[PDB]
Amino acid sequence: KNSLALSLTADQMVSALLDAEPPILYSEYDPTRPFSEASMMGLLTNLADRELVHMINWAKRVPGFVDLTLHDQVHLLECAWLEILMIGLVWRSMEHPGKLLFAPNLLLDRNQGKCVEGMVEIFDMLLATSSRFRMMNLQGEEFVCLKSIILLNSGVYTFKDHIHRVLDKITDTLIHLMAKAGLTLQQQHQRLAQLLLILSHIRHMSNKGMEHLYSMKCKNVVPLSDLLLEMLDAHR
Amino acid sequence: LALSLTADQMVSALLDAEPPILYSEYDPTRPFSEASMMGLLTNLADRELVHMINWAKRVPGFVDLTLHDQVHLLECAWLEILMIGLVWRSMEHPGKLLFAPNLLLDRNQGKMVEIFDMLLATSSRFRMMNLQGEEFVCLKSIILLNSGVYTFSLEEKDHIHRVLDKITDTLIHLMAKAGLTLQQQHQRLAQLLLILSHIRHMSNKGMEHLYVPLSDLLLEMLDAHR
Amino acid sequence: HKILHRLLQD
Amino acid sequence: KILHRLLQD
Ligand SMILES: CCN(c1ccc(Cl)cc1)S(=O)(=O)[C@@H]1C[C@@H]2O[C@H]1C(c1ccc(O)cc1)=C2c1ccc(O)cc1
Ligand SMILES: CCN(c1ccc(Cl)cc1)S(=O)(=O)[C@H]1C[C@H]2O[C@@H]1C(c1ccc(O)cc1)=C2c1ccc(O)cc1
Repeated sequence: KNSLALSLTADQMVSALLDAEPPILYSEYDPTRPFSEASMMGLLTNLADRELVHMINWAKRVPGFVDLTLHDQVHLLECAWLEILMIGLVWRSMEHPGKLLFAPNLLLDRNQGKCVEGMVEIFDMLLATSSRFRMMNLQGEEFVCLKSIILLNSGVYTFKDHIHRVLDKITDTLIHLMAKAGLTLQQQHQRLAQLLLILSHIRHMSNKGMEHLYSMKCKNVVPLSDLLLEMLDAHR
Repeated sequence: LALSLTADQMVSALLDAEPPILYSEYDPTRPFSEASMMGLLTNLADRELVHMINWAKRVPGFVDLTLHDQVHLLECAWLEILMIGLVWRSMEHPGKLLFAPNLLLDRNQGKMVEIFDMLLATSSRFRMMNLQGEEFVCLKSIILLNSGVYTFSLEEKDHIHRVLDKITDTLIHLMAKAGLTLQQQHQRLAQLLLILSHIRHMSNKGMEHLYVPLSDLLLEMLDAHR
Repeated sequence: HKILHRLLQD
Repeated sequence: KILHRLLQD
């Protein structure tokens, strides 16, 4: 059973991924800047729930993902969802130094982070990632390659060849983008490595964020949706 | 200093810096409880950390950093580094973890088994890719320099990033020397670096599992993550 | 029966 | 910190 994904050109892969992009969603329109754990996480849980539905339908459009069994699809999304939410957050925060653009109408500064126990540490990590992407002049085409790598890679060792072939195709596509941008051969492999090492950082943030979400669950602070609870429970 | 080495010189430097493989106190004629087995592994890890600290000083670029930054990088990376070492020496032991030459365990020994399965999976991945010793020492140095770099002045970080670029160059050099096409080189580079995301995951899940007797040094390494 | 299983279906 | 010290040796 040969997969269509492996037959795409680099340009077709990029086009597919750009076309699959979810929209940027809004938070609620109440002006009140959240400063409490309850108001903050109320907004974030609502936003994330809505983003998850778009994420699931985005994943179906990532070339190669459809070729997996439903069980494998479930596992990869369970593993990767918070990483994917986070890399999206860091991407849309790039042009807002020192701030996190959770939504166009929900821009937080780290001051609001300090008013939630456990949050500033992750806040700073996310800010550092955004700044790093900004200084690297990360392009949209590169971003969607990275997000797809997170989807396919983060659960692949907790299960095979098909996923690795698709990952290889995305590596090819990244290098293609860098060559198209005029990078020298040395610059291409150096940039590839820089980007993939940031993914270790994104994994780290997701790990710590997930622990905080579990603390959230146990404290019964904010009402959590059943979808979120099931996605979170996959990491217990 | 680190920025002047050729790729071959970098590989030689890292190979010569390798820590020794230490023995455990395991005794097959002695019964072990979950507590005493953890004790064995604690004792082993604690002794390894001493060798790891001296190894770190020989990783090109590391001594150029301030003491406070050296401490931070080792606090961040030590469990990842123990783990990648474990996975490396377990490669040729399918289904088992070679904690020491005299301590080879498979998964039905545990009580943890979640982490063990992940370590086994990583070892299998290395084996399938036929990971080379020269590649392994490059990866281990990347962990040391990379894992703590985004949680630390800005100059110190730029220098680390320059050394990390050289290690990337060195990896590509090795793969080209092994006859890989340029496309194969870039693919293999990516395969190797993505495994680092899983090693980070394993380290964090291990800490989470720990929230086990602990040495004075381990205790301090741990609080750094809590 | 996971919600995600339902949502991943057409 | 012990790590601090062992690094100085
Ligand atoms: C509780 C579970 N883990 C863990 C244990 C202790 C600490 Cl401090 C942190 C984690 S683990 O992650 O499974 C952790 C991975 C592996 O198996 C546990 C352990 C270890 C390490 C230190 C120690 O004092 C006791 C055991 C391991 C280990 C030990 C030596 C190595 O060269 C490599 C790995
Ligand atoms: C600094 C942000 N982070 C954070 C860490 C610790 C605490 Cl205590 C609070 C927040 S986070 O981990 O990134 C991350 C956890 C929490 O905030 C961020 C976040 C989030 C991230 C991206 C996104 O597009 C939407 C939401 C959260 C969220 C909340 C509720 C949900 O149901 C789902 C997700």
